[PDB]
Amino acid sequence: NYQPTPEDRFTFGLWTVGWQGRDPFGDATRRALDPVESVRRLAELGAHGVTFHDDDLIPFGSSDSEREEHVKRFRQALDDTGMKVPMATTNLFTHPVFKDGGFTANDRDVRRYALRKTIRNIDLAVELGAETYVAWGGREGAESGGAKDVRDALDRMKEAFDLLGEYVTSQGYDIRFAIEPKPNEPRGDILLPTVGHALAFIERLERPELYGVNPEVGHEQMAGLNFPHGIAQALWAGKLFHIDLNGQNGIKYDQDLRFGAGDLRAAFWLVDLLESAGYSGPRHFDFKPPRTEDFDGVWASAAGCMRNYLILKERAAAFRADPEVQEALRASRLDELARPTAADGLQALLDDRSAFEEFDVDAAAARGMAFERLDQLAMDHLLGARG
Amino acid sequence: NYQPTPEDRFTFGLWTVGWQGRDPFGDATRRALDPVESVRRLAELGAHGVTFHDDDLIPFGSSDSEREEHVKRFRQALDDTGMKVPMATTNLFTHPVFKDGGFTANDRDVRRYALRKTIRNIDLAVELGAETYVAWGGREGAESGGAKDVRDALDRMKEAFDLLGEYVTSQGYDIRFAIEPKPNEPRGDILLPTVGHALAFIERLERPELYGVNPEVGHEQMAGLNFPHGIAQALWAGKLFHIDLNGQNGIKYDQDLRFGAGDLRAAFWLVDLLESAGYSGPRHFDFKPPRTEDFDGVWASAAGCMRNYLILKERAAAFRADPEVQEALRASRLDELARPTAADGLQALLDDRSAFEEFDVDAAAARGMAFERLDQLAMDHLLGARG
Amino acid sequence: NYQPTPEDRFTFGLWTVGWQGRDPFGDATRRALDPVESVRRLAELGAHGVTFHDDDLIPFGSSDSEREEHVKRFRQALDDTGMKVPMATTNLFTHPVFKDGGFTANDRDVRRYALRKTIRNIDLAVELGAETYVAWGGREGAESGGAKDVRDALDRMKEAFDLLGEYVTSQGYDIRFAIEPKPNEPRGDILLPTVGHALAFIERLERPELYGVNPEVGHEQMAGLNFPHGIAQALWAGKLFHIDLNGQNGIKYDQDLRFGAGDLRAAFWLVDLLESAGYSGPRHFDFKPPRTEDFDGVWASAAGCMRNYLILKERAAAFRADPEVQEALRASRLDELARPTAADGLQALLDDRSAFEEFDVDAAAARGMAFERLDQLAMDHLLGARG
Amino acid sequence: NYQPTPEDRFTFGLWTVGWQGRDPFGDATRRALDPVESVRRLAELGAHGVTFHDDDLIPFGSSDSEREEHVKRFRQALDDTGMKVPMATTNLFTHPVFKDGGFTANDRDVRRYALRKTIRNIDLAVELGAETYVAWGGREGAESGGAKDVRDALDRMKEAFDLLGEYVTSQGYDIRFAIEPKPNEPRGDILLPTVGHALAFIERLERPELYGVNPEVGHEQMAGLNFPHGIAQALWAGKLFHIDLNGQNGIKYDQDLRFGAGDLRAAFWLVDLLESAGYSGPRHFDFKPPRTEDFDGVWASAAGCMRNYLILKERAAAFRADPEVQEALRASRLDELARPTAADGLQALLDDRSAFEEFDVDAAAARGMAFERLDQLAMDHLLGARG
Ligand SMILES: [Mg+2]
Ligand SMILES: [Mg+2]
Ligand SMILES: [Mg+2]
Ligand SMILES: [Mg+2]
Ligand SMILES: [Mn+2]
Ligand SMILES: [Mn+2]
Ligand SMILES: [Mn+2]
Ligand SMILES: [Mn+2]
Repeated sequence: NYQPTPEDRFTFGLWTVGWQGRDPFGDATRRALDPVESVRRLAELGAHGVTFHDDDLIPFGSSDSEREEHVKRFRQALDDTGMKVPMATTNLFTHPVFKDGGFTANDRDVRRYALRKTIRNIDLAVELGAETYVAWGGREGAESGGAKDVRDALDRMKEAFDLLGEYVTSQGYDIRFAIEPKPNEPRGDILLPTVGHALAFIERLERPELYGVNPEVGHEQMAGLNFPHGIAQALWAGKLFHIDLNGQNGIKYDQDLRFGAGDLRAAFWLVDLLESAGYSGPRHFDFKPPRTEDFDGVWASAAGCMRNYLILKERAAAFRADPEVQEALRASRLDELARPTAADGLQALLDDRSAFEEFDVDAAAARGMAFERLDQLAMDHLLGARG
Repeated sequence: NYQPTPEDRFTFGLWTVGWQGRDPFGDATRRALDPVESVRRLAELGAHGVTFHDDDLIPFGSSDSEREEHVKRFRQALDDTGMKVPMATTNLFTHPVFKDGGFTANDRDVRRYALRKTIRNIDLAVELGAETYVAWGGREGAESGGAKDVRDALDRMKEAFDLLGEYVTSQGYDIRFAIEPKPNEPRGDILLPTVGHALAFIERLERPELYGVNPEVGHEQMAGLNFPHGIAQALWAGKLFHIDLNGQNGIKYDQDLRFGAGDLRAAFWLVDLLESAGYSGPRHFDFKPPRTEDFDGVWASAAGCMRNYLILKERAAAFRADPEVQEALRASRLDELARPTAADGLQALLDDRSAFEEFDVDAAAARGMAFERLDQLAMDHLLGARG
Repeated sequence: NYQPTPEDRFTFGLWTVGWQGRDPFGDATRRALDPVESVRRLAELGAHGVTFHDDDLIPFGSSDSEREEHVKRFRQALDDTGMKVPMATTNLFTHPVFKDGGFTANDRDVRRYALRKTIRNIDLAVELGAETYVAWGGREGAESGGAKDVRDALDRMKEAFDLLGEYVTSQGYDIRFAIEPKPNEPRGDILLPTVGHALAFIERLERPELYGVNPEVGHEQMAGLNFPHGIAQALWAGKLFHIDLNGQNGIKYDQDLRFGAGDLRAAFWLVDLLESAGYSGPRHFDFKPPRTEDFDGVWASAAGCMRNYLILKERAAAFRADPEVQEALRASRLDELARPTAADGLQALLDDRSAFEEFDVDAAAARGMAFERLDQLAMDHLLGARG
Repeated sequence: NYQPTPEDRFTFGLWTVGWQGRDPFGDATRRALDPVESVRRLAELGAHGVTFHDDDLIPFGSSDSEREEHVKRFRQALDDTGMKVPMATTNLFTHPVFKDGGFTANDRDVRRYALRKTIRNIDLAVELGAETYVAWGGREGAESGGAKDVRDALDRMKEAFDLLGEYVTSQGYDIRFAIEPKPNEPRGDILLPTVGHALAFIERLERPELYGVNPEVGHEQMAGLNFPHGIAQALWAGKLFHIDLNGQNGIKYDQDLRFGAGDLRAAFWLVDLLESAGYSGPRHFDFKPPRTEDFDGVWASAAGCMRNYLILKERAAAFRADPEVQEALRASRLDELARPTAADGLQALLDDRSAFEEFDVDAAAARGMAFERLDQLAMDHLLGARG
């Protein structure tokens, strides 16, 4: 009873199911997929849409005439299936010209080329109906301390994004930008390494309302961070424009496992948050079917992403609806956390002797928080052991 | 030739050299230090000032009459030595009443008490001449996913800091706030876990100009992050109000080793940045002399903090002054990174055929970055092997 | 369901439910428990038995007559409840004399005292019926590289365990030793940091048959290692004498969460392994009820340890019993992994042209492993989504 | 100074300086190197010798006659330069047939092929003068818990190494095996993930004397472990047959930076240990010149490997030779750590009242270890600040 449909807003990158399995120590294990084949197979699995890098759809170096042909066959598969393109991005990391970055390469001419490559694909994305344009600065960074003056690099990064915002404003495009953070890999350290750093950077752009974040489960977990907490901060700031769902087993290389794999309880709390907060954007899977798998395994992995989301959504809803959980939340004073600390104001607080001079600190210290009972109720619901 | 003097602006917390050595598995190994003794011994070592938590100087629960006596002896040691108090902070983490937080405790009455405790110590800090008031939210967080609604918690955190800003504004105090991030410990996950998250949070406060960050070497390194990069972002934002220097060996418990220990090359690049950028604030050591040490070892550890900074400052200056390094920086195009990408503007960039239509991507891709020669010159300077 | 009974062999350390909640940054939040109370409360929850450090039972420094009194009360509570004592250990880490270690302290007189303290408690352990004596060398290690010659320290460690083995054999005691590894905390690096290092060390003892490992879920995960894989290697070597179950969220301080929390899927695969291998020793919980909790929360946390084991045991049994899973294990060739590679022998392999000269490597390379289907079946079973 | 010469025993893999720069997210940035060119360039830099995978030298799939041709050219370059081949290994990880492992692939026919591929290259290695044959099981492992029965996989791993040992003994080859551990990447978890796990596994082989370890700096650091401590345990066991030197910044993807980069103080203590223990095997660099570099940068990186070893060797020798350091080692009682704990024997220890009944634990507890003074002396020596 966990069948996905387009209403679930599940999306997949062309580069995900299309990943050929080349890793840093190994050759490809699967043939390349025709973008049109991926569109059709994903439609049959119940996906709502696809996403792409420019270079996933149009082979690097194509003439404008070849470019038009690739875009035409792709659009003809979209129209035939009803599939949507909610997000696009630029590949500024594969070609050797980007070995030191795109927007923050030390060479000025490479930075200008990176901007021209990006702008060209923004035109295409808006044409196909994308609402979000993602930037993953995978090559913006350094292996060594002297190679990059980070204040100058952030000036250049701000310059690039300001120019992109000027471009979409002057064209009158309805599209927003989302920065995808990652702490490391393929560079030793990547600029804007977490959701927090990206959120802070946006506030210094000329038009901050145009920019948000596209956090990825695995990337925050590569810094050991709590992904639901980071998503909560992004929602609190009004900046969760898109999200990348997958799996990661802790601090190591970027695994991009299927969603649900990796940290299972973190996935449960993530789904609880997105659904409770009314997140209405795409549920996008930036994952890689392991290279052990043939093409049947590729489609099983993709179907598993969607299935695990739906199972967790049902368990999260049951948790929140259970009156015993409702009572546990009161016992742990989750409702008091929603109450203003001092809506009576500063003067009243300073005059309030029960807040300090007469506060029974030891009685307050003796109150248990009852967090373990609440968390075991959450366990039981996740495991389907309520009964 | 590495003797510290007050001009080096080295400061120490009372809780650092005063750490008695109680750890999660062990009893104290050293007697408590009288604050007056620490002031005098640190003055003799060449320190510029001390910092304190309220509860380091005034034992928790003291009457206002006892409070005045503790403050009076302390001020009499400050006046006798010329020692400064550039920073103070509140202890909102030791007493059991704070077991679920201060500003974001689920219980509303604890949040009101935490604010009253903080405001009382702001008065004292301004009286003693502190320029910066630090907040380390060590207990703001959770071990389990249901225990804390993080959007509500951030509402409460914003409320607390807004009220503190209203208080200092209405009193006309010349003091600024600095948030000290930490990703975890003693809570399973701490709110505002990195420099980035804290920078982003500040931008949503009512008076953001009043607030900056107090990053700590070890804390960013507990998330595997590059501390010089994070400091560079804070400087770029204009938000580096204070800094905590110490040592950490990677991702594990918060070690608070003496500065220079832990990640030595990261310390070299940190000093290079602070000195090149003209950071003029305190060089504050938030460290703990290991509990293996007696009191001689405590003062050797503190002296070592200051010594390692001065050695690294000399090596960093020699690196930047070396004409061979100056040439290597040009060879790696660090100067081009300082140049605007497109100060000719968007229209000109779009019309510039050399930036895309006629860009020789393969010639540009063949250019080496010469980063390894530069980094070995940096190695040689750090090791004093230039000759 | 999921009610624990004594046959389930669940055990708890006195120091687990007895943890008063003091951590590196905070005071105790709970009063101390009488060991007699812990025995009776744990019996009521359905535990099989209790374990202890010498210092958990007999306050450090007690006279021989005060000692006998505390032992008397404890034994009475055991006799009244039928509760077992399957394991005991020595506290060689809390008292300041052990600040540089016990068995490997640089000071020779401390090492001799450590051995005498341990031997005294071995006698007590055998009296109470313990079959395993655990050693956690929590202070054996260093913060700095010069402080410890690790070759000499391993000589001292081997000497200590060799002397202990000579003592138990000369007494005719039925008791085996188990080393509990941990990578760090409270020392910067701890000797024998993982299951593997401990297994290697045992092979150099004079009587290796007397020694095995006591691995702990959270400790191996503090090095980012796969705990089921490590337990498999210990079982393969015949050295899994005992196990410590708890939860841990990745690489950070030692959290000691209740079992099932932390990494839930790793908990599932661990229980699958222990049950399918027929491990018949204690299921011991080395955990700390979070300091947010009162005593009701302490007992809810302990009961949750046992509940989560029983739920996971049911799910793993259902996984293995599922004919569809048995078919997927065959599709992924798990049964071929148990076939010897070359039971026909070295000469036959060298002459077998189908193993090289005529091996179709491209046809072999194209076979999918079908691991993703198998893993989604395991996911469905864990979540109770089969049926 | 710091000019390397052949007596320094520096060696390099063909695959190190030959790395073309392809990573999981990018194409090659450098052309392929002729192995004959690498031999001659490395000889000019002062290297002692080269190492190789079979597939580095002979393109995979080559006929027997094409094979002999490539070997011929290589041997000519060795004869012309005097360059040694102290070590060789098998590539069991690049070709897609090895996607589930070589020795522990689930498919039995792949395991047999893996053994034949290895045996063919052992013959070549012995011809060229290799004394050590290295095995890095980079594909032995799993991404998911059900995909591999680790007990059966360890049986298959033991079978393979037992067959290899039978082959070399039946041929009368003078060659020993060394296992290279790695915790993860490219598999989610790799079997025998650390030095300790590998040492334990060797003790269960039929001919343990034939097998040792080839530890790599970066791999142990990828588990957050102390690499000098691990090397000390391997030396203590008589199993350090070979070593891989490089640099790594903490827990993340396998960086393979040049030696000295990464964790500089750990590099210092490593060199101190190897030189003071008299390790006389190859100083092998398993590193990757960053893909930002052209071929000038490739040779600068390789030369930097050797330079940094020689600088650190000089500093550690000066540290150990310093009378003031010798006095500090005595103050910290390093000499007492080498004294047997109880050479008077078990009976004497039990009767010695000064070891327990009359031991002044409080006086012992008050002794400082003086570790911070000793470590600052080591810091001064590393930085060249003594004198
Ligand atoms: Mg992504
Ligand atoms: Mg601090
Ligand atoms: Mg334990
Ligand atoms: Mg290697
Ligand atoms: Mn990823
Ligand atoms: Mn700290
Ligand atoms: Mn633990
Ligand atoms: Mn490596």
